[PDB]
Amino acid sequence: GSAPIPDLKVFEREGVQLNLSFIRPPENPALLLITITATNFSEGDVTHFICQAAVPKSLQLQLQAPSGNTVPARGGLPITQLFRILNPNKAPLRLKLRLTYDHFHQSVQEIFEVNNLPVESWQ
Amino acid sequence: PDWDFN
Repeated sequence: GSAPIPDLKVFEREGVQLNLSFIRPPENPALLLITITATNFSEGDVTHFICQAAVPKSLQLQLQAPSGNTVPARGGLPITQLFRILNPNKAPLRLKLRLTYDHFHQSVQEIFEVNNLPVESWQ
Repeated sequence: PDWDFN
Protein backbone atom coordinates (compact mmCIF):
# COMPACT_ATOMS: atom_id res chain seq x y z
CA GLY A 1 0.00 0.00 0.00
CA SER A 2 1.15 3.51 -0.88
CA ALA A 3 1.83 6.29 1.64
CA PRO A 4 -1.30 8.23 2.65
CA ILE A 5 -0.60 11.76 1.43
CA PRO A 6 -3.44 14.19 2.29
CA ASP A 7 -5.43 15.92 -0.48
CA LEU A 8 -4.88 19.63 -0.99
CA LYS A 9 -7.71 21.96 -1.91
CA VAL A 10 -6.06 24.62 -4.05
CA PHE A 11 -8.84 26.79 -5.46
CA GLU A 12 -12.35 28.00 -4.70
CA ARG A 13 -14.31 30.65 -6.54
CA GLU A 14 -18.09 31.14 -6.45
CA GLY A 15 -18.72 27.50 -5.67
CA VAL A 16 -16.17 26.03 -8.11
CA GLN A 17 -13.37 24.08 -6.44
CA LEU A 18 -10.13 22.43 -7.52
CA ASN A 19 -8.60 19.73 -5.40
CA LEU A 20 -5.30 17.85 -5.68
CA SER A 21 -4.77 14.21 -4.71
CA PHE A 22 -1.30 12.65 -4.57
CA ILE A 23 -0.05 9.13 -4.97
CA ARG A 24 3.60 8.08 -4.63
CA PRO A 25 3.76 4.47 -5.81
CA PRO A 26 6.32 2.68 -3.63
CA GLU A 27 7.43 0.57 -6.62
CA ASN A 28 8.56 3.70 -8.46
CA PRO A 29 9.92 6.33 -6.07
CA ALA A 30 10.64 8.84 -8.88
CA LEU A 31 6.98 8.97 -9.87
CA LEU A 32 4.27 11.18 -8.44
CA LEU A 33 0.68 10.93 -9.62
CA ILE A 34 -1.44 14.01 -9.11
CA THR A 35 -5.15 13.86 -9.83
CA ILE A 36 -6.89 17.19 -10.08
CA THR A 37 -10.61 17.18 -9.33
CA ALA A 38 -12.87 20.11 -10.26
CA THR A 39 -16.20 20.35 -8.46
CA ASN A 40 -19.07 22.82 -8.68
CA PHE A 41 -21.55 23.51 -5.90
CA SER A 42 -22.89 26.72 -7.43
CA GLU A 43 -26.19 27.27 -9.20
CA GLY A 44 -24.53 27.54 -12.62
CA ASP A 45 -22.67 25.01 -14.79
CA VAL A 46 -18.96 25.23 -15.49
CA THR A 47 -18.15 24.79 -19.18
CA HIS A 48 -15.07 24.74 -21.40
CA PHE A 49 -12.94 23.88 -18.38
CA ILE A 50 -9.24 23.55 -19.14
CA CYS A 51 -6.48 23.10 -16.60
CA GLN A 52 -2.94 23.79 -17.77
CA ALA A 53 0.04 23.03 -15.55
CA ALA A 54 3.74 23.84 -15.34
CA VAL A 55 6.58 22.47 -13.24
CA PRO A 56 10.26 23.46 -12.88
CA LYS A 57 12.50 22.13 -15.69
CA SER A 58 14.25 19.99 -13.08
CA LEU A 59 11.14 17.78 -13.25
CA GLN A 60 9.14 16.14 -16.03
CA LEU A 61 5.38 16.54 -16.39
CA GLN A 62 2.91 14.50 -18.43
CA LEU A 63 -0.78 15.32 -18.75
CA GLN A 64 -3.50 12.81 -19.39
CA ALA A 65 -6.67 14.03 -21.10
CA PRO A 66 -9.31 15.22 -18.61
CA SER A 67 -12.51 13.25 -17.99
CA GLY A 68 -14.45 16.12 -19.53
CA ASN A 69 -14.84 19.89 -19.87
CA THR A 70 -18.13 20.47 -18.03
CA VAL A 71 -18.89 20.49 -14.32
CA PRO A 72 -22.68 20.56 -13.80
CA ALA A 73 -24.14 22.80 -11.10
CA ARG A 74 -25.18 21.67 -7.62
CA GLY A 75 -22.52 19.01 -7.14
CA GLY A 76 -22.61 17.55 -10.61
CA LEU A 77 -20.21 14.96 -12.01
CA PRO A 78 -16.69 16.25 -11.31
CA ILE A 79 -13.91 16.62 -13.84
CA THR A 80 -10.81 14.60 -13.03
CA GLN A 81 -7.44 14.82 -14.79
CA LEU A 82 -4.22 12.93 -14.16
CA PHE A 83 -0.78 14.54 -14.01
CA ARG A 84 2.28 12.31 -14.07
CA ILE A 85 5.39 13.87 -12.58
CA LEU A 86 8.85 12.30 -12.75
CA ASN A 87 11.27 13.63 -10.15
CA PRO A 88 14.27 11.31 -9.74
CA ASN A 89 16.48 14.08 -8.38
CA LYS A 90 14.07 14.81 -5.52
CA ALA A 91 13.89 18.47 -6.51
CA PRO A 92 11.36 20.56 -4.57
CA LEU A 93 8.05 20.26 -6.39
CA ARG A 94 6.52 23.51 -7.56
CA LEU A 95 3.32 23.58 -9.53
CA LYS A 96 1.73 26.49 -11.38
CA LEU A 97 -1.80 26.11 -12.73
CA ARG A 98 -3.82 28.00 -15.31
CA LEU A 99 -7.56 27.44 -15.10
CA THR A 100 -9.85 28.72 -17.80
CA TYR A 101 -13.59 28.13 -18.01
CA ASP A 102 -16.98 29.76 -18.41
CA HIS A 103 -19.31 30.18 -15.45
CA PHE A 104 -22.35 32.45 -15.04
CA HIS A 105 -21.65 33.71 -18.59
CA GLN A 106 -18.28 34.98 -17.39
CA SER A 107 -14.94 33.99 -18.88
CA VAL A 108 -12.78 32.87 -15.99
CA GLN A 109 -8.99 32.96 -16.12
CA GLU A 110 -7.11 32.09 -12.96
CA ILE A 111 -3.39 31.48 -12.69
CA PHE A 112 -1.46 30.70 -9.54
CA GLU A 113 1.39 28.79 -8.03
CA VAL A 114 0.27 26.09 -5.63
CA ASN A 115 1.40 26.70 -2.06
CA ASN A 116 1.64 24.17 0.78
CA LEU A 117 2.50 21.20 -1.43
CA PRO A 118 3.18 18.35 1.00
CA VAL A 119 6.88 17.46 1.18
CA GLU A 120 5.84 13.80 0.81
CA SER A 121 4.94 14.54 -2.80
CA TRP A 122 8.60 14.98 -3.77
CA GLN A 123 11.02 13.90 -1.03
CA PRO B 1 14.39 25.96 -13.25
CA ASP B 2 12.27 27.28 -16.16
CA TRP B 3 8.70 26.04 -16.77
CA ASP B 4 6.14 25.81 -19.60
CA PHE B 5 2.36 25.86 -20.22
CA ASN B 6 1.46 23.46 -23.03
